[PDB]
Amino acid sequence: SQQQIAALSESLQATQQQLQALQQQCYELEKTNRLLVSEVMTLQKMVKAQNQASNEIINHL
Amino acid sequence: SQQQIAALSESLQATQQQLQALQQQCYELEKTNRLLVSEVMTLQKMVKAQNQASNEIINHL
Amino acid sequence: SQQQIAALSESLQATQQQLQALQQQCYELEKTNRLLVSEVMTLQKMVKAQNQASNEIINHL
Amino acid sequence: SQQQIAALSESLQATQQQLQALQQQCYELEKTNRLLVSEVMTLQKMVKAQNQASN
Repeated sequence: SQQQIAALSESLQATQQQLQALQQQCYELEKTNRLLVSEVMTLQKMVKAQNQASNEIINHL
Repeated sequence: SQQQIAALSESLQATQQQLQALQQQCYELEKTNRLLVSEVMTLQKMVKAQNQASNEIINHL
Repeated sequence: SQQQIAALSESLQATQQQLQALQQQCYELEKTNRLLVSEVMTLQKMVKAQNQASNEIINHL
Repeated sequence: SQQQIAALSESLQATQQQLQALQQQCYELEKTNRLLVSEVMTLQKMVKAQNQASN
């Protein structure tokens, strides 16, 4: 019993360590996804601006 | 004995909590991806429109 | 205290289930990433096509 | 029970395996996000160039 339960605690420690590794990964995933949001929103602005530039061309044909 | 096994459990509470935290993080990433999809589809639509306006210039003029 | 250990088993089952829920979330992120990869590549095509349309205008000026 | 505790161990190993699988998934998701960030930045460069052609 005591020995089996010590090994269960060794095994739960390694699980907690695996979860720490996963949280780390998830932070990095979030970082990049946040960045992507910010870049896509920048693109949106630039494409919008291009709409207006296009229309102006049309209207001065 | 009972103390060792209570700790096996009180550690498991903290693990479960961490997992809940990770599920929340991942939900927010799921949301953000859905939003990105929408943005990108609309950019397509705007660029398409700009291409049409361009072509009209090319064709008639 | 077979009792304590039954509750630990109840508890590790729920954790495993939390992990399954998180894997489900990650599948959903994969799906939408795949959509994004595709759609962003389509947007790149369209924006290129715009660039060609632009140039043609320039040449006819 | 020795048996109950062997099944706990069977279960903790599978959890550790699940966590490894999830780490792999999240790696691949991050790779794809990096690719997307690159491609969106290339799209920005192209749209800027379009602005200059517009001008």
